[PDB]
Order: sequence, then structure tokens, then C-alpha cells
Amino acid sequence: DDPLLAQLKQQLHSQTPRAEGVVKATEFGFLEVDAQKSYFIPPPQMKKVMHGDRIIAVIHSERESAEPEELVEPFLTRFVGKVQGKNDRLAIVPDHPLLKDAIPCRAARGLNHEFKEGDWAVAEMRRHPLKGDRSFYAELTQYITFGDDHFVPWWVTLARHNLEKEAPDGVATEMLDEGLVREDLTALDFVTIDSASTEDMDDALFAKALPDDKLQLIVAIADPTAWIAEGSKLDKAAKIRAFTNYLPGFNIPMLPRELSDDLCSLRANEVRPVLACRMTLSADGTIEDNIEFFAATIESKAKLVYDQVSDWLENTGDWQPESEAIAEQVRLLAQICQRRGEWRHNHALVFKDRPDYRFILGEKGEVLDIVAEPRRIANRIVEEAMIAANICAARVLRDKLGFGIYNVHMGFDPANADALAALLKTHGLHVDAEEVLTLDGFCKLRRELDAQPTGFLDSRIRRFQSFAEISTEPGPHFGLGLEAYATWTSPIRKYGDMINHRLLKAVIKGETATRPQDEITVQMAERRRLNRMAERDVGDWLYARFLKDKAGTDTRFAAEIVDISRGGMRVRLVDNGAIAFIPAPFLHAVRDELVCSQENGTVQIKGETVYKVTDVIDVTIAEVRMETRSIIARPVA
Ligand SMILES: Nc1ccn([C@@H]2O[C@H](COP(=O)(O)O)[C@@H](O)[C@H]2O)c(=O)n1
Ligand SMILES: [Ca+2]
Ligand SMILES: [Mg+2]
Repeated sequence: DDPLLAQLKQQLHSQTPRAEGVVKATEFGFLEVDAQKSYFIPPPQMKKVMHGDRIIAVIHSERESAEPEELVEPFLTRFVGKVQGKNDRLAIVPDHPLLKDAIPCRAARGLNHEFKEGDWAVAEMRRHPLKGDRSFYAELTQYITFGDDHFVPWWVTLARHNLEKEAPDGVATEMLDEGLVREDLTALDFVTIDSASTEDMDDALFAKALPDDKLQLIVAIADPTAWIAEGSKLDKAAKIRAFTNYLPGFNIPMLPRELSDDLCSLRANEVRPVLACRMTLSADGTIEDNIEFFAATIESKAKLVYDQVSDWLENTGDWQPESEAIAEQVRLLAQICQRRGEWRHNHALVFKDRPDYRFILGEKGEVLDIVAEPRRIANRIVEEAMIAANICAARVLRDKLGFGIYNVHMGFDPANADALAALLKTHGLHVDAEEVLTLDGFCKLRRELDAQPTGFLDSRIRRFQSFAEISTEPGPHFGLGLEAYATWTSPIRKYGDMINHRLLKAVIKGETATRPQDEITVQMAERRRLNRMAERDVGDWLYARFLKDKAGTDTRFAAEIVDISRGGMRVRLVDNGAIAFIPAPFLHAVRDELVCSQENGTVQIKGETVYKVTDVIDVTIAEVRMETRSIIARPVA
């Protein structure tokens, strides 16, 4: 360089052949530029990069190779990992299954903690060879727990998603004067129906028979917002959290315990403030326009338990209602459930029973068992009432406000409707490209797709399915087969439901109301996504623990094929819900006679279909790698 010579070398440097792509590693790696273009990265060039870094590289020939030059976006930022080789030099291996190398690190200042071998930390990347640094380097920013802590699962997972490990701090109660007029519901025979363990009754039922074969339902929901003022510390604390995070064996509540457990909870034979909704149902099950929201106080008559209620109703088991009054409430409520089920059957969509697996844990967080808790009438009684109540709120907020915290499902996006109909044709199912975009046509497709003898064709259109949203705008819910949809029935566990509670309270008083900001539903969606990941990561750890001792044994498990790709089949164990992977080479000896097609949902050997997505097969457990929590399964025989 030399101003002339420098300008020249610059212009030369600038026209050097280049490519942008994502780094893929293993033994050297590749710069994956697109679907059918990749460049070999030699292992010396490897050193500059991490798996998954988005980079620009010099392309070299003379055999072509990519020589990394510039970082576009690093794979790794904030992460978790296990520390090594102590303070005389710390390094950290990311928990990332594809990131195998130790990264030199040190503790952030103020981090009191003396790190040892095995310790779990949260860390931040600070240096990268492509940013000119000699080495990769990270700062440790948080001490997690020690390497052989039994409670690893929980603490590492909460930390990795940066989620809170604690309930919020309780604040001196005193009930707020919102100038509500509370109807005295106290004489009435309200009952709660929850599982056994529950001490935090959110909700509350009362039924009454009417002339013309009608039924009256009142849903009474607990009253947190009668204590928590909009703008208070608990407020802003609850809003950040969005939802109680339910993890195997462990929840982190949105609200303080005293409030949840005690003051708000609809405990039997105690007087409680409530937000109530009285609805009138046709013989049809139809929710009539008769909808009345109002503040009230009730006194639960009977703290009921699901199984017991399900038993009494099927004339099985030992348990009877404490009185005729309660019996009649249960009977009326079962009648309501029946009409609503029918209604949703006929006019909406009823979701197909998905086993809900519960981990049964011991004191050191061991897995005793994982059981699919099946659903019985008492469960459906509650669900049908909660759904009708939430429909009620959606209508009234839409009507009286024009806004609320709504749950939103747009159906198939218009730009994918043609591809949709074409794929169904190839499988022999007629549907229309523009009818399926109407609520009615979406429901008709769903219905006949669930009359399918198997889930195959179903599976074929997962790729077209939209997901459930959060909106302040009233809107249809195609998944539920409903014009509208907003929840207010569990405000102690959901910030959105508290917001709707305050909105409904404005409507009741004839007050004006402010529309929630859209950043509202954005943060809510982010925490939901977080909580779901947190629960599956827990579960994953747990499943590995549970299945470790089955490794290499001939224990069989029936398993549903959930996904098929290039490298093999993902599989869900029917009896416990664990995820396992079956590598392609396990399915057939001769690589070139085997085709696992992601796009078809099939595995073929010598041109003949042997496996399909939704098939159930029997597998054994080949491997449980505790490092990565991965379960490897092999088909039987
Ligand atoms: N596109 C991607 C791919 C991975 N990464 C991160 O790499 C992280 C590495 O996980 P660990 O925290 O276990 O090392 C992932 O959990 C993910 O947050 C990312 O931030 N963006
Ligand atoms: Ca790793
Ligand atoms: Mg309840």
C-alpha cells in the first residue's frame, strides 16, 4: 500500500471472488451457499469459524475451497454450557449438540462465584477470529449450578431461556374500590371442579334449568384485578411474565402465592369476589344473545374433584355428592356439556384427543413413570363451560369495545391455497381453492380429514397449516372453527385474561377503555414460545433419564412416525410421549436402495413404501446419550 499502490490493492481486493453462506461442521466443513451450492472448508480454515456462522469467504481454486473472511452473523451469542479446567484457565463447551469445542472464557466482574469442572454457566461470546481476534472467547455472566446437581434439568432450562425461577414478590393486599356493583350470588350452589391437588380455584360453576328446554350457565371467575391495579408493581411484574410457566414437577407463578392460593381462590364455603358471566343455552346448545357480564360475590358450595365426579356420573366408584343440591348441579352441568359438545360438533370443530403425558417424579427429580392422563366427562364438563364463557367474552368485547386480547387463527394463507388443493387432488381428496379460505370450508376439510382412517393426508398438509395468534383485533379462530375467541377464565395464570378482565369491567360499568398496545400481544407471544420451549427441554432431559436403563435392552415400545427426512425418522413413543430418532442406516443395509423422502412422508426400499408418517411401529432403544439428551431407537425385526 502507498496511496496509489494502496488504491490499486484495494480495488483488486474488492473484486476477489467471493461467496456468502452458512458454515456446516464435522470431521473440515462446508460453506453452504444454497440448496445446490457448497464449498469445502479446509480444517485450517475451519479454525476461523463456528458451525452455523453466516459468513463471507474468499473462493479459491487450482478443487475449489472457501476461505473465511468476514462474519455476517455469528451462530452463538448468549448461551449455556459446562465449564472446564479451572481458573488457571476456564473454557466452556456450549450445550449445543453441534458445538463441540471448548471456548476460552472468564467470569464477568462482580460474578462472585469460583467456577469448577462441570459447573453450568450462562455465557456471552466476546471474540471471533473473523472480527480480527486471535481466538474465540466468551464471558461467563451467570453461575447456574454444579455439574452433578440432580436439578440440572430445571435450572439449566430456566437459565437458557432467561426465564424467572421464582414467584413474584407479594404486596400488601387491600381490595380495590373500582365502584363495581357486586351481585350477591352467595345463596346459589356454585361448585368448583378441579383435580385433587389444586388449592387455587380459578373458576366456578352454577347451572339452572329454564322453561322452553333452556339451560342457564353462570361461570364465575376469580378476581385478581380487584387487588392488582393497572400500573402497580404486581401489574408490571405479571405483564413481563405473561403466563405461569408450567414445567414437569415445577411451576413458576405469574402472581404471588398468597393471592393465587388464598385471597382470589374460590375455596369451598368462603365468600369471594368474582367476575361472572350468565349465559342462556338453547336446546341446540346455542349460546343465546342473552349474555350478562357482572361483578359478584359467590360462595362455592363444593370443592369437587374430576375423577370422583366422573365416577359418580358413570355410577362407578364410591363417591356421592354431599347433598341433592350438589348432585343436581353436577347433572345439569353434564347436560350443558352434552349440548355444547353437540353444538361444536355440528357448528365448529372439536379437537381430537391428544394424550397428555405427566411425569411422576421423586425427590431427586427421578422419573418414576410417565402417564397419559386420559380425559373423562368431568374434564369435558369444565372445558365446554370455559369455551362457552370465552366465546361470550369475545362477542361482548367485540360488540361493546371493538377490541380485547383475542386468540386468532387465520386458516390457510391465500398464497398457499392452490398448492393446497393440488396436493389434496394427488391424494384423491376434493377440495376447492377458495372455499377452504372460508371458516365453513376449513371446517369441512378438517372434518373429513379427521374421518380419515389414518393421519397420513393430514400429515401431508402440515406444511400449509397456520399457527394460532395473539391479537387486540377481534378475528376468526379457524382451528377452533369459531368466528371469535378471547379468554378471561384463568386470569391468575394469564396476563391476557387479566387485561380482558379490566376491559370487561369497563364494559360492565359503562366506562370507556384504552386499546392495549400491539407490543403487548408481541411480548405475550414471545413468553408463550419461551414457556413451551422451557417445558419441552425439561421433558427431553426427563425422557432421557427415564429411558437410559432401556438402552441396549430388548424392551419394546410402540412408536408413531412423526417425521421423515434424509437422515432418518423421528418417532414418538405411544405410551410415554418420548422423542426418539431412527438413523437411516438402521432402516436398510444398502444406502442406495433406501429413499427417505421428507417431501412425500415415505421411506421406500427398492421402490416400495415400507414406512409412512403416522404409521406406528415397534422399536427398541439403541442409545441414550445423556450429553445431548438424544434417544436413538431401532425398529424391531
Ligand atoms: N439461528 C440460530 C441458531 C442457533 N442459535 C443459538 O445457539 C444456541 C446454542 O445453544 P446453547 O445455548 O446450548 O449452546 C441455541 O440455543 C440458539 O439460541 C441462535 O441464536 N440462532
Ligand atoms: Ca456442545
Ligand atoms: Mg378450576
